[PDB]
Amino acid sequence: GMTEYKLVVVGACGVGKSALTIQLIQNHFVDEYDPTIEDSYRKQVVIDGETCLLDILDTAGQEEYSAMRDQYMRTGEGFLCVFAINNTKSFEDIHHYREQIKRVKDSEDVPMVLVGNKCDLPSRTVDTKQAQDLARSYGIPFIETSAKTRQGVDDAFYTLVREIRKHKEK
Ligand SMILES: Nc1nc2c(ncn2[C@@H]2O[C@H](COP(=O)(O)OP(=O)(O)O)[C@@H](O)[C@H]2O)c(=O)[nH]1
Ligand SMILES: c1ccc2c(Cn3ccnc3)c[nH]c2c1
Ligand SMILES: [Mg+2]
Repeated sequence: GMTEYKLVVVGACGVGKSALTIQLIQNHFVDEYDPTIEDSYRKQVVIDGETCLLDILDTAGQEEYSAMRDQYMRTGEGFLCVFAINNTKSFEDIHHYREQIKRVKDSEDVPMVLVGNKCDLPSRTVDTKQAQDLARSYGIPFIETSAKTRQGVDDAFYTLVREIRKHKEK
């Protein structure tokens, strides 16, 4: 089979994980999607000439059993860590997601991309500089996105695939 990249989208409730995923898969903005639904989605794409499958888990937070969270973190190859640029708490929550994924995977080398979503809004509490400072400390890419306009969406997901490829070559 063609290569499949297992991607996981994490971040506080309300940041736009479902809207980003639906824009990536369906190329539509869905402005209302039940915050409590967690599901996977698939898309066959071409990234840098490689025909591959993106198998994306759109997370929704706590699970019935914490073993389910640990399972998807171990299964996932790369993580989109999403905050919203007008929600400081969602940005502070990135520290928890970064820690938890490394902790579960028991790894100091986990492919991740920091995503600052809702960049179409002038209303902002997290400046680009502050998010760049955090991504610099993690040694990962940072991309500002808008699930509404689709700005940065393919970049965020395709960059994560490229980070997974760099990890595999070691
Ligand atoms: N303006 C704007 N609103 C967005 C964007 N992405 C998501 N939203 C809105 O943010 C809210 C939460 O989005 P949702 O995808 O449910 O977030 P989730 O809880 O992380 O899955 C909804 O009201 C969406 O319409 C975006 O890029 N721009
Ligand atoms: C990454 C990590 C895990 C999954 C699953 C499995 N899964 C878990 C909950 N719902 C579905 C499918 N695609 C994935 C991509
Ligand atoms: Mg959601």
